[PDB]
Amino acid sequence: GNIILEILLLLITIIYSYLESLVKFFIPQRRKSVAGEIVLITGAGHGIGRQTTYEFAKRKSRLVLWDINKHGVEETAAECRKLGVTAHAYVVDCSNREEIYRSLNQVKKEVGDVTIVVNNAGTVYPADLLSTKDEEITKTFEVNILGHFWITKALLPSMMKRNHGHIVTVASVCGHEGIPYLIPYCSSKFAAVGFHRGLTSELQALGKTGIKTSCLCPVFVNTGFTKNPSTPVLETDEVVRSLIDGILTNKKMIFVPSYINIFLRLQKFLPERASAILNRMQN
Amino acid sequence: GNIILEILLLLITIIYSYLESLPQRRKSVAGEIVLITGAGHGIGRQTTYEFAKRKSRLVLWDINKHGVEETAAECRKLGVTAHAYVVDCSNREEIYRSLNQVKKEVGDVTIVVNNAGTVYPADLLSTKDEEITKTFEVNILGHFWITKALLPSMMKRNHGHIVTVASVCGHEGIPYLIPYCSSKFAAVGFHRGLTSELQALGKTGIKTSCLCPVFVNTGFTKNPLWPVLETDEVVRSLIDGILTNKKMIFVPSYINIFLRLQKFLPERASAILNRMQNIQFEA
Ligand SMILES: NC(=O)c1ccc[n+]([C@@H]2O[C@H](COP(=O)([O-])OP(=O)(O)OC[C@H]3O[C@@H](n4cnc5c(N)ncnc54)[C@H](O)[C@@H]3O)[C@@H](O)[C@H]2O)c1
Ligand SMILES: NC(=O)c1ccc[n+]([C@@H]2O[C@H](COP(=O)([O-])OP(=O)(O)OC[C@H]3O[C@@H](n4cnc5c(N)ncnc54)[C@H](O)[C@@H]3O)[C@@H](O)[C@H]2O)c1
Ligand SMILES: CCCCCCCCCCCCOCCOCCOCCOCCOCCOCCOCCOCCO
Ligand SMILES: Cc1ccc(S(=O)(=O)c2cc(C)cc(S(=O)(=O)Nc3ccc(C(=O)O)cc3)c2C)cc1
Ligand SMILES: Cc1ccc(S(=O)(=O)c2cc(C)cc(S(=O)(=O)Nc3ccc(C(=O)O)cc3)c2C)cc1
Repeated sequence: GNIILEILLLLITIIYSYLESLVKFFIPQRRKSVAGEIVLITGAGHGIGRQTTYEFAKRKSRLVLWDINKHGVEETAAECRKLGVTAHAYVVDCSNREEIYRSLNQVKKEVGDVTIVVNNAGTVYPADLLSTKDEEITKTFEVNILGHFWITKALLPSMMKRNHGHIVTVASVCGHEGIPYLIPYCSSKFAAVGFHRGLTSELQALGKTGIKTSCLCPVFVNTGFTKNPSTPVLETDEVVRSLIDGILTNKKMIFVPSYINIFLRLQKFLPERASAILNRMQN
Repeated sequence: GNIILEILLLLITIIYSYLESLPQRRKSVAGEIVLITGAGHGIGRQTTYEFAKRKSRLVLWDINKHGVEETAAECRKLGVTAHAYVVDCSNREEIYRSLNQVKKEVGDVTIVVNNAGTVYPADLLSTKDEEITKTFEVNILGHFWITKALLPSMMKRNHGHIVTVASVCGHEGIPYLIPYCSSKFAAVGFHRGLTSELQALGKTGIKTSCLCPVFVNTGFTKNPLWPVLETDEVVRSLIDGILTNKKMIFVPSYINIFLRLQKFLPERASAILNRMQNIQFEA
C-alpha cells in the first residue's frame, strides 16, 4: 500500500513546512521598488483591488485603474489624488476581449507601456450546479481566467523586449480545492492558478528571468464578494499587506494566511472522500 | 492553526488503516448507457472497446465523422451496436440538441466519459485567441454542459458515473501549453467541486473519476528519448479505476509522488528539463 514511502513523504512535508516558516521568519528578503512603474489594477473599484491601488499610490507608482463599476473606479481614483498620485481610471469590462484590447491601446497612448499587471477583477454566482445559469458559468470563465489571457498577451510583448515585468494573478484557495455550491467559480480559479503555473514555467524556459509572476490565493475575505465562507474571516488590509509584501519580494505563490498551504499540503495525503468530508465540517 | 493540523494528521493515519491497509470489489457496467466523447481516436476509441467488451450500451460522440463511424463499426465486431453521433463538444446548443436525440433514441446516460479534448501547442504570444477560446470550450466548458444535462436523471436514481479526462497538465503547468494546462486545471477543479457537491447534496451513488495521464502516444501532441506511454496502459488504468470507483486516476499511478517532490527538483535537473522542452518545441 506504499505505506513506508507515504510515511516518509508525510515527515518530509512536515519538516519542509517547518523549515519554510523558519526561513520566512529569520532570513528577511530584499524588497524592490515599484516607484515610477506603470501598474494596471483590474477590479479597482472595490475590495482587494481598491486597497491594493492605495498601496501602489503610497509607493509612488504610476496607476491605471480598470473596473465595470464607473462610480467605484472614480471613487478610488479620487482617493489616489489625495494620496499624491493622479490615477488614470477607465471603465472597462474584463470579460470582453475586444474591449480589453481597445482600452489597452488607449492606455499605451495616454499612460505608456504597463510594467506590473494585477489581474484582480473577478465574478461569482453561488449555486449548486443544477441551479446555475449557463450565461453565468460563461461569465465566470470570461472574467476569472479568459480576461487574464487577453490582458497578458497584450502587455507581455513590451515586458519581453525589456526583460522586465510583473504579472500578478489574483486566484483564491478555491483554485487549490473545490467546494460545494461554487463549482464554476472553483473551476475558473483552478484555471487562474494553472495559468500562473504555466506562465512561470514558460518564462523560465524562454529565459525571461526579469519577468516576475505572483499568484494571490486568499481564504474568505470580508469584501462582500461572497457573504459567508464555505469551511477565520480575513480583513482586506491583511490580504493587501500580504499581496504587497509578496509582490516586492517576488513571491510566486502568496497564500493568505501564509500557513494555509500546510493544510493544503497535508490534504494531498488523504483520499478525496476524506478531504471532501473534511472541508464540509464545522466543529 | 495547531488543532486542525492535528485533526488532519489523525485523519491521515486513520484512513491509512481504514482501506489503505485493508478484498476489492469491481462493479458491472453491463447494460449501463455509456456516453464517450472524442470516441473517434486514441483514448476515447480504446475506452469504447472496453465498454463494448463488458456489454455496455454505447453512445459515441466526435467531430470527426469518419473516426466515430470507424469506432462504431469495430463495436459491432465486438458484439455491441453503438449509437454514433457527430457532435462538436465546444458548442453548447449542439450538445443539448444531441443529448435530446440520445434521450429519444437510446435513453438516459448512466456513465459519461468526458474525453474529447483539444490543444494548439505554442508559446503564449504565438497563440491565436480563437484557439485559446476553443481550448476552454472543449476541455472544460463542454464538461459543464454535458454534466448539467445528464446529471438530473442520475440524481433521481442516485446512480451514475462522471469521468473527467483531465491530464498531469491539470496538476502542473508546462511551457508552450499555457492555455491547455489552464483548461486542464479547470477540468481537475470541476471534478473536485463536483465530488464535494454530490457529497453535500447526498447523491454519492453518482460516482466521479478524474483521469490524469502523462504524455500518451496518440498523435494529440507530436512525439519528441523520454519514456512514452501507450494508449492500452491508459485505458487499462481508466477501466480499473471506473470499476473500483477510484476518484483520482493518475497514469502511471505513482506520478502523484513526483508532483509532491517538485519542491525538491534539483536546479541541474530543471535546467536539463527546460532545455528538452525547447529542443522539442523547435519541432
Ligand atoms: N472576497 C473573497 O472572499 C475572495 C477570496 C479569495 C479570492 N478572491 C478574489 O479576489 C478578487 C477581488 O475580489 P474582492 O474580494 O476584492 O471583491 P469585490 O466585490 O470587493 O471587488 C471586485 C471588483 O471587481 C469588479 N469587476 C467584476 N467584474 C468585472 C469585470 N467584468 N470587469 C471589470 N471589473 C470587474 C467589481 O465591479 C468590483 O469592483 C476576485 O478575483 C476574487 O475572486 C476573493
Ligand atoms: N495524448 C496525450 O498525451 C494526453 C495526455 C493526457 C491527457 N490527454 C487527454 O486525453 C483526451 C483524449 O486525447 P487523446 O490522447 O485520445 O487524443 P486523440 O487526438 O487521439 O483523440 C481525441 C479525439 O477527440 C476528438 N475531438 C476533438 N475536439 C472535439 C470536439 N470539439 N468535439 C468532439 N470531439 C472532439 C478528436 O476528433 C479525436 O478523435 C484529451 O482530453 C486530452 O487532453 C491526452
Ligand atoms: C532540500 C532538498 C534535498 C536535496 C537532496 C535531493 C536528492 C534527489 C532529489 C530527487 C527529486 C526528484 O523530484 C522530481 C520531481 O519532478 C516533478 C516536476 O514536475 C514538473 C513538471 O515538469 C515536467 C516536464 O517534463 C519534462 C520533460 O519534457 C519532455 C516531455 O516530452 C514528452 C511530451 O512531448 C510533447 C509535449 O509538447
Ligand atoms: C479546516 C480547514 C479547511 C480548509 C482550509 S482551506 O484554507 O483549504 C479553505 C479552502 C477552501 C476551498 C475554502 C476556504 S473558506 O472557508 O475560506 N471559503 C472560501 C474561500 C474563498 C472564497 C472565494 O474566493 O470567494 C470563498 C469562500 C478555506 C479556508 C483551511 C482549514
Ligand atoms: C523528472 C520528472 C518531471 C515531471 C514528472 S511528472 O510526471 O510530474 C510530469 C508532469 C507534467 C506536467 C508533464 C509530464 S510529460 O512529460 O508527460 N508531458 C506531457 C503531459 C501531458 C500532455 C498532454 O496532456 O497532452 C503532454 C505532455 C510529466 C511526466 C515526472 C518526472
